[PDB]
Amino acid sequence: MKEFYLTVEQIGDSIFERYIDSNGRERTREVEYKPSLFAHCPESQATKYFDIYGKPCTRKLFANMRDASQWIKRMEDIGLEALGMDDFKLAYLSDTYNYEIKYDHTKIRVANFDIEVTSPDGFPEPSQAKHPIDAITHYDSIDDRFYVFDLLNSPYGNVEEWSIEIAAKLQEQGGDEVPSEIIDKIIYMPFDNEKELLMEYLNFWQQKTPVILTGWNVESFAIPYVYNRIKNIFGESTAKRLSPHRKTRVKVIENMYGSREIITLFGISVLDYIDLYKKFSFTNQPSYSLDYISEFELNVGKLKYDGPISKLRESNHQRYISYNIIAVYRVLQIDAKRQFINLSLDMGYYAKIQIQSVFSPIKTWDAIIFNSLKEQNKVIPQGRSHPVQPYPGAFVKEPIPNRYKYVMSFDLTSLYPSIIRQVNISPETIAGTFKVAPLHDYINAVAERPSDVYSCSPNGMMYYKDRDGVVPTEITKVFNQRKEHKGYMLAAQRNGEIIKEALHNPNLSVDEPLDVDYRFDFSDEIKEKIKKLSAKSLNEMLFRAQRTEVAGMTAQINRKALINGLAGALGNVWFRYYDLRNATAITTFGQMALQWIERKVNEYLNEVCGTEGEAFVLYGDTDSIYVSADKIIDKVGESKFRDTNHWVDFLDKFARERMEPAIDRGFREMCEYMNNKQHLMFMDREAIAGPPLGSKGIGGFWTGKKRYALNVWDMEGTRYAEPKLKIMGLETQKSSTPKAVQKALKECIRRMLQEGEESLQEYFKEFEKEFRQLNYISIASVSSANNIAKYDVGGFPGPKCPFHIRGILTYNRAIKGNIDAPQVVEGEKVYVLPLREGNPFGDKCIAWPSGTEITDLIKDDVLHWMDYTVLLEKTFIKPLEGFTSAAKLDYEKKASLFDMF
DNA sequence: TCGCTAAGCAGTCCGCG
DNA sequence: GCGGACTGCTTAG
Ligand SMILES: Nc1ccn([C@H]2C[C@H](O)[C@@H](COP(=O)(O)OP(=O)(O)OP(=O)(O)O)O2)c(=O)n1
Ligand SMILES: [Ca+2]
Ligand SMILES: [Ca+2]
Ligand SMILES: [Ca+2]
Ligand SMILES: [Ca+2]
Ligand SMILES: [Ca+2]
Repeated sequence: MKEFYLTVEQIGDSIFERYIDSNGRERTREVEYKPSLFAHCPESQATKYFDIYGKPCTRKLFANMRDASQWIKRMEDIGLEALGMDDFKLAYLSDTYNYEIKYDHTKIRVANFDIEVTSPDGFPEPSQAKHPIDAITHYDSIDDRFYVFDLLNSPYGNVEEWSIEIAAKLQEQGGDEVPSEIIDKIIYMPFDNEKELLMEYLNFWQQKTPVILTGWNVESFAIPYVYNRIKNIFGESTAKRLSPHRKTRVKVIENMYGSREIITLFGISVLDYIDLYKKFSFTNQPSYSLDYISEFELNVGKLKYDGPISKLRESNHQRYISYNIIAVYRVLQIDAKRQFINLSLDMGYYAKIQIQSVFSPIKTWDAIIFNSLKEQNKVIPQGRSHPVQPYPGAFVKEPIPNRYKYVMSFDLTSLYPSIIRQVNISPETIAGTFKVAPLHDYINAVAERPSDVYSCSPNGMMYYKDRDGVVPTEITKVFNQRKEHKGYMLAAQRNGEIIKEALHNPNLSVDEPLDVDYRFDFSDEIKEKIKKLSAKSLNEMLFRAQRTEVAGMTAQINRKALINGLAGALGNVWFRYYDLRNATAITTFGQMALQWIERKVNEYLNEVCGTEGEAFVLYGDTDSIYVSADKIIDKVGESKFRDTNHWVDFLDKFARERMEPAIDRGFREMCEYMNNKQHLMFMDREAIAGPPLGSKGIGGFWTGKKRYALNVWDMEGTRYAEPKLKIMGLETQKSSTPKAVQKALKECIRRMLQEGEESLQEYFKEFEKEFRQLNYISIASVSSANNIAKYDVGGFPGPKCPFHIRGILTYNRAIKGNIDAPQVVEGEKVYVLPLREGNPFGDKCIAWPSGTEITDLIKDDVLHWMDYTVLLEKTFIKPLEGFTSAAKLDYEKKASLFDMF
């Protein structure tokens, strides 16, 4: 096989590399790598190395990496550019793996672990590690085994061995319901004392040294706790055995308002799953506890136990160990679904970076661009310091707040990467500048043509047309990979809809789900067989279709995230190719594009309708426009349509056959106007929306910018079995909105869009009447909690104290003198509830850690004093008032003359 | 929360005769 | 009460 790296590190003048050799074996080596860097040189000096601007360079080969680093410093001292890859491990990877890396995940040791620490006096601080580690579960991907290290004797209690038999049993049999499919994969090791547990764990670690190390909060908790605990008991040299090169470093992670410490383990790639999830999932969650995320992702119930976690080991050690094992498995289950590890490996190996660098788009693109340029013997420029300066972004049209009955949306494909490729935007393709007219003059095609030679953006920039820049070349490669995965995602989605349709008529028979590839549209044969299947087989197929869609989503959305990240990195001062001229060339071109095409669509539709100056485009944001289709529908007349699907087909055909060709013509003219290198403004129909035929539904509404709701029948070619609400920006979409309130507001919107005013009034009356019965957690607001200390003046709110922070201060007073009570953690999320006048907490609200029940110490009082009235007005009534006012609708029936009978 | 801009709403403080 | 200046937070893209 082709060899591939696992990890790479620089330690002084040595590169330490763990890799898979040509026989599939894991190896380690120390290489005394001599790096090269570059200086500009005279024309007369014949060279094969040129900087990105075509200026000649001489290569300087250093005796060692420290010499190269010293040279960089001296060049700064002199005031001359030191060119080349200054991150020597990336240069090493480039030299050692000079080909597209083909990797084999089955040879990469992926370790998933979780530790337990019993702590009487509150949260066990990983920098102190003052409490024994009493359980470790460590899953190894190569062995496919869960290794359980169980401490039976502790100063906090001696316990009996954990029983796998009881663990397997149902909760209803007194068991722990450890999933049967992992029961045979558990390797249980009880220990008489902590020292032998930890020593054996290190020997195990040495035999089975993780390459990728993950779990939940492993970087912020488990890793530093294990390191520091071993350090405290045995000394530093023993703790450093967690590194295959015996090198570790305390790394201080700084933010706006403080800092924290993590432990860097040289020769290991830590990908904490909580951070992979935050980066790659595109969710914003009210809580990031593993129980909360597992419930959300997997629909598995919360792990239930009695008493506080600090007494679980002594009261129920059996459950304590079982829950440690389940915790590790939950993460593997999330990954089986989301496939973020697979994604990280794909991106890391593509860029030729340390796998953990996937968290940094700057580092990822730096390595991609470096490798690409190196292929042509070109030399990368030195990074420079730049002051942070704001720059303009996208255009967002101000909508007229209203109901909108029939709506068709159109969307530019991968806008910013397409702009980059179209205009040819790159550090080395800058050709010069032209005199800019106001943007509106370009939008209306009245400004002078920028250039007859170069490719232009309306910010005043001109670019070469003879050859692609490195940024367009490399962005195109990832754009093209994404396209394939988006295709699989959309096919799986369409396939899902076929199964949902068939589920209306399940057959009374015993059968199996079909063995099919959900990444490809079902053939007619598969479709025939589906129509004959039972509900059991159909639901199983639906689950699989949906899992395939998720896999496609992960692969495609994060590839999109990376290429959009390149556009954004051009405006980050730490990027090697930072240039506000280029960053702004992209965004300003985007503003023109959207407003240019708005004008073109209005002009086209006014022509077909035989009108003048009517606004068909009701809204736009960045890369999309929303077109009112009422007049198109009315031109044939609603009576002419057999059903909803009939007018959806008609609008689908109108968009594809009439509007898209008109949009294309409009954008080709714009390309010529800007003299761009290649026309790549591809704007396709996105959504078709409206009320069910013959209903009183309003179809859609806008309240303002980035705030709207549509009843959608077709999205990007997916024809839904049932209409889907597309709600953007409204309170139903915000993690801050109470769970039950999101749900109620969503149903109010559904009724508005699908059924009309009377249906809405019916539901509102019932909700208002019954909501006081809702569970307190379901009606609590959520907020991130920053700067708690800043606003804390002797336990009371300081000037300008935010509402959620006030609530935390209230909580803190109420739990004062309890080392046991859960503490609110700076920077994390809290639930927030309002309190009625004259309550014993002495303030108008209380807040406690999100994803948890409030402590029993005060729960009864909180429930008794909760202000339901304030809760309802603020979270439900006020947003609903916004929705209905915009839609020109009433949520309460107004009095009429009919009331007199 | 270690790892692009536009823009919405909640809440504080205080003016507005 | 509402709105503007301001902080804080969370969206859409
Ligand atoms: N983090 C982000 C997100 C978006 N955008 C900009 C660039 C995008 O091109 C544009 C629209 O983003 P979308 O994700 O809505 O869709 P794209 O057009 O990028 O991709 P698709 O091909 O899915 O339409 O907004 C950005 O600069 N940075
Ligand atoms: Ca735990
Ligand atoms: Ca788009
Ligand atoms: Ca599209
Ligand atoms: Ca059937
Ligand atoms: Ca869009």
